[PDB]
Amino acid sequence: VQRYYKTTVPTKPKKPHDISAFVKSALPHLSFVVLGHVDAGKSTLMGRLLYDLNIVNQSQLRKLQRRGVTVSICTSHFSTHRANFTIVDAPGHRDFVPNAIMGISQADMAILCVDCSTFDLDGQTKEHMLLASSLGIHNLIIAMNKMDNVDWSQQRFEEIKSKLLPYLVDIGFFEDNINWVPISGFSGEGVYKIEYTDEVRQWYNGPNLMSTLENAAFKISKENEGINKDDPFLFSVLEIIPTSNDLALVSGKLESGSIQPGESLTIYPSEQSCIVDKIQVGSQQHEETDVAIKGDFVTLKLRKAYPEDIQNGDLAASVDYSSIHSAQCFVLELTTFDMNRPLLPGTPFILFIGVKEQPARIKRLISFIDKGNTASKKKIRHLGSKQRAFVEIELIEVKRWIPLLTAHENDRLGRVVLRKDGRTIAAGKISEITQ
Repeated sequence: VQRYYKTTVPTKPKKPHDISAFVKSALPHLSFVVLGHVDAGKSTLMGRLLYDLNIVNQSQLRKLQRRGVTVSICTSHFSTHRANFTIVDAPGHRDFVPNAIMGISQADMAILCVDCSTFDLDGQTKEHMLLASSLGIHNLIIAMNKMDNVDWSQQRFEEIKSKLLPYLVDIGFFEDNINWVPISGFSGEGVYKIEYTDEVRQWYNGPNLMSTLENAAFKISKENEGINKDDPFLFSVLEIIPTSNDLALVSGKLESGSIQPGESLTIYPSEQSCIVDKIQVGSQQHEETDVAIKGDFVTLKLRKAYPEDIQNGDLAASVDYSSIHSAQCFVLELTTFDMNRPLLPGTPFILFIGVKEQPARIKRLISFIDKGNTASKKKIRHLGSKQRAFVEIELIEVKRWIPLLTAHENDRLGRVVLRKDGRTIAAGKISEITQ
């Protein structure tokens, strides 16, 4: 209560591992979300994939051809020969956008399922893509689906791409981070275990979906092998599973560094320091690794923890890392979209960050940005559509403090999205905490 136990002195692992070695030795991992219209075939594509994975029945497939304390996101862990995967759910319904926000926020990258049959992407989907880049997703795989209904026309494929590509790019993505993959869905052609036809093979020479996914995972496995003891540990709390040793099971995702049994961490905003004596991974989370690293979804068994003051959305770090803060006010580098009304000093909205959402308002319009980050000298009285500006935000109606990290400490965690009147109006990066 009044105070929790807290140290800034790291505790040794029980069994120090060479982390670089451990990384190099381990299968690459990738998490992703699946986006797209319901008519786009997301579910049938997902069926096909799980079917080829022998996770889903043949009967199950045919029918489709028609608990912690509280739950923030849903995940599913599957694997292949070459890599481990985690599917995070992002419900595509108009009424569930916050929920989509939650899911996207925790995914490394996105698959965009698009119907190719006899191009204009719908609103809800343009929505989700806008959210994706806003929350830091840089990589996309475009699943060009139901090609059968266009008899695998390269013309159609090539035409859809030429319309979609420039859009994704206007939105913040880069051509080089996007992969385009033809699939049938009906037949599974292009998904995993059923190969492309010779006829398709003559114009399409690329990898199928599963291989593309596997390739993506490896790129990530690459970065991670540089990971040090000098690298900060960061962990997003996604679920606290329901003594006395102050044991607790906290599920989440590593956003940085590594963690081993015996090491400690501090949880914000409660500011309690804990010891992890077990790390459980996989669907089971009796599988127990002695190392977890950035990107892994795992469950930490903690000693000396008090779940009463640990919630979904909470952030944990190395004990000697002090860049996390609770604040009423902070500065956003703001990118505005197409809005109905302009933003003014005092305008309220809903702020979305990671898995959390919180009402807030503009405290100050500080300056337009004219180039990259340069603060323009044009006086700013109000902030309209398609503009970038530095802004000061105030949280309002605050029941509980929100742990915050600037986007320069961590690109992904420092991202926010702004909504008001049920529309996405802006995206920002946290530049400074006016703590």
